Parts: sequence; structure tokens; C-alpha cells
Amino acid sequence: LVHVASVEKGRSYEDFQKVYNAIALKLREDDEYDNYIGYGPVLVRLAWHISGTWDKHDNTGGSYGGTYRFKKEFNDPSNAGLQNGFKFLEPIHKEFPWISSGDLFSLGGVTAVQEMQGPKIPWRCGRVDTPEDTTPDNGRLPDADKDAGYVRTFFQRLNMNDREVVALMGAHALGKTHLKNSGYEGPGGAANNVFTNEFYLNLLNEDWKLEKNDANNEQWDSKSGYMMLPTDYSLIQDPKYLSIVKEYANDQDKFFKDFSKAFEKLLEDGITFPKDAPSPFIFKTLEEQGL
Ligand code: HEM
Ligand SMILES: c1cc[n+]2cc[nH]c2c1
Repeated sequence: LVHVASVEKGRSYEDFQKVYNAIALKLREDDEYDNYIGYGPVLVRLAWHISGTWDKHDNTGGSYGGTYRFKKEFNDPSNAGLQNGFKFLEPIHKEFPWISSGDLFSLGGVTAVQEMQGPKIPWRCGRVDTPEDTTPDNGRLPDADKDAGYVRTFFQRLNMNDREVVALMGAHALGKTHLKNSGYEGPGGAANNVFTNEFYLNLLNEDWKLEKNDANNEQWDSKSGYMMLPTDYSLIQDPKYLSIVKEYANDQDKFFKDFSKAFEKLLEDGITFPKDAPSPFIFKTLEEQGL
């Protein structure tokens, strides 16, 4: 399967910076969502789940085709709760009907991270919508109730290595688990709509307790009111993972730099970019624009 990036006709940096600003302006406006967390965390989760279907072996799945717009992927049990990120973006797609679905879902994730004061993420245009029959089947996204060997093995399919996996998981400092979506409940920290390295700090400094929640699932709970998933706590159980966790709890700039590279790579897996294709765009935030 080859998927070649095709820039939307005649579009350039300024067009996509207009779509960025539209998403970012609505993130500021619709602030009440999920008890004032706002839409940013569900939008970086949506960009991860449309990319996380990729399989390196046959180049199926991935962010290129925008296939989450089809019922099979929209109704995947693993995507429960992401309909709220879709409905947030649907106004903006009506306003810029020329951007492809893959591009709009991935730029929403980029915009949310930078607007929640994360690192800049280089983003590239050119994903092309593909037919309903290209939609990957349910079951390619990871279970939460498993251990470190499962996480390592699952992420080899998206060929991410240990460092990349640990840098990507730092995004679980954002938002929260919702019992009616996943059977898990609670936030992982106090700053859950500002991008920081707090996931790593909480993992190493809190007093975790294995408890059973109302959906009868086990999760790691702390006195402070935070929770960690079994696959999250996995990172301090494995010796290779645990020493990268310590590296990111001791250096927030290295965390930001490595997250930026692994999230771009995540979003680009499966796509062939021609050598005459434009460079990756670095978008300015509303704040850097005085907007
Ligand atoms: C083995 C890996 C992973 C598993 C099992 C997993 C699982 C989960 C689960 C069960 C939730 C709760 C969903 C809900 O109830 O609403 C969640 C939320 C979230 N995850 Fe993951 N995740 C994984 C990796 C990642 C990665 C790599 C990213 C992003 C780079 C990510 C970003 C998020 C975000 C931002 C949320 C919060 C959503 C919200 O607030 O609504 N996840 N994760
Ligand atoms: C997903 C979203 C939020 N949190 C908080 C701790 N772990 C996780 C996973």
C-alpha cells in the first residue's frame, strides 16, 4: 500500500494557519466542556486514535485516509467519547471545506498541544480522503488493563521504540478517564489542561494503591485524588521504561523535544511525501500572534 501526500489545490502556509487559528479560537470559546477542562485533551486523543490504527507491515490504517468519518471506525468501542472531538471540529470543516479529513483531525491534535502550552509540533499537509472500504477494522487500538511487555509489543506495530513510547505516554497528564467511555475513572494530576511533564513526576512521587472502580476494573489510585491505568503504572515496573521516566521527570525540555518528534512521527506514519512537497509548517500560537 503506497499513500502519497497531495497538497490541497493551491493551498499554502497561510491557509492552514487560518484553520489553526479557527480551532484555537474555538478552544478558547468552548471552555466549559468536561467540567472546564475544555476540548484540548479529547482533540489530542482523537489525533492519536486516527493514527494509532496504522500497521507497519502492510501500511494499512494510519492518519492518511481520514476513515474515522466512516461508521465502522466511528463506532469502534475503543473510540467511545471521541464523538465530542468530531462534533467540535465539524463547524471548522464547514468553514474550510477544502481541507481533507485526515489533515483536519491531525491538525486539531497539533493545535490543542501548542495552545495548552506544549512544544511546537512540525505538521505536514497532504492527507487525502479514501473510500469507506479502506476503513481499518476494530481492534487495532491498545487495551488499558495490561502490562509493560504488552505496551512494548503493541507499539512495535507502529514502530515506536521505548523512548518514543514513554515520551508519547506523557500526554496522559492531560484530561481524564471517564467511566462511561472506558470503565476507568479519574484524572492523573492537577494540571490536566496545561501540557507539562507531571505524568512522570506523579508516577514517581505519589503513593499508589491498586483499587477496583465502579465498572469493576482495577486501577492505581492515590491519596491526592489521581489515578493511573495498569498500562500507565507499567512504566515504573519495567527497568528500561523506568529509567526514561526518571529522565523526563528530571528534564522538562528533553520531554518536550522528544514528545514533539514522536507525535509528528505518529501523525505521519504511512505517508509518502514527494521531494517537491513543502517543508513542515510550524504554526504560531494565538498568543504569539497577539490574537
Ligand atoms: C497503551 C497506550 C494507551 C492506552 C491503553 C490508552 C488508554 C486510554 C484510556 C482508557 C483513556 C480514557 C478514555 C476515556 O474514558 O475518556 C485514555 C485517555 C487519553 N489518552 Fe490514552 N492511551 C494510550 C496511549 C495514549 C497516547 C500515546 C496518547 C497521546 C499521544 C494518549 C492520549 C490520551 C489523552 C489526551 C486522553 C484524555 C482524553 C480525555 O480527557 O477525554 N493516549 N487513554
Ligand atoms: C488517560 C487520560 C488521563 N489519564 C490520567 C492518568 N492516566 C490517564 C490516561
